[PDB]
Amino acid sequence: GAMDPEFAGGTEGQRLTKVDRSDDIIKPKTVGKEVGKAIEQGRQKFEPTMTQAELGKEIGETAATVASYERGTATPDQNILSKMERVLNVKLRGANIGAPRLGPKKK
Repeated sequence: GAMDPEFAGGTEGQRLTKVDRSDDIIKPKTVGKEVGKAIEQGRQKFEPTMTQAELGKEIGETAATVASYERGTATPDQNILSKMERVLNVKLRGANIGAPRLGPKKK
């Protein structure tokens, strides 16, 4: 017997990469003592000094919220702390508390 198949050609491309989204760390724990202290001290490191009302305004919270946060307990909504410290490039986690630590750049 015999067989004579055909020939073909093609050129496909266009590849796209995607990043995963895993951020569901449900941990019922207060903001933290050092965290609260660093919150005030880190906000005062602004120009000239970021007050409670101002920080609250920008983060979408009230003045009492910020005042309660510096206390070291105000029910930490991950989304809140995220903006609080990122606006001034500091992190309240690790050993370099109150300093930029994997905040603006996680390198």
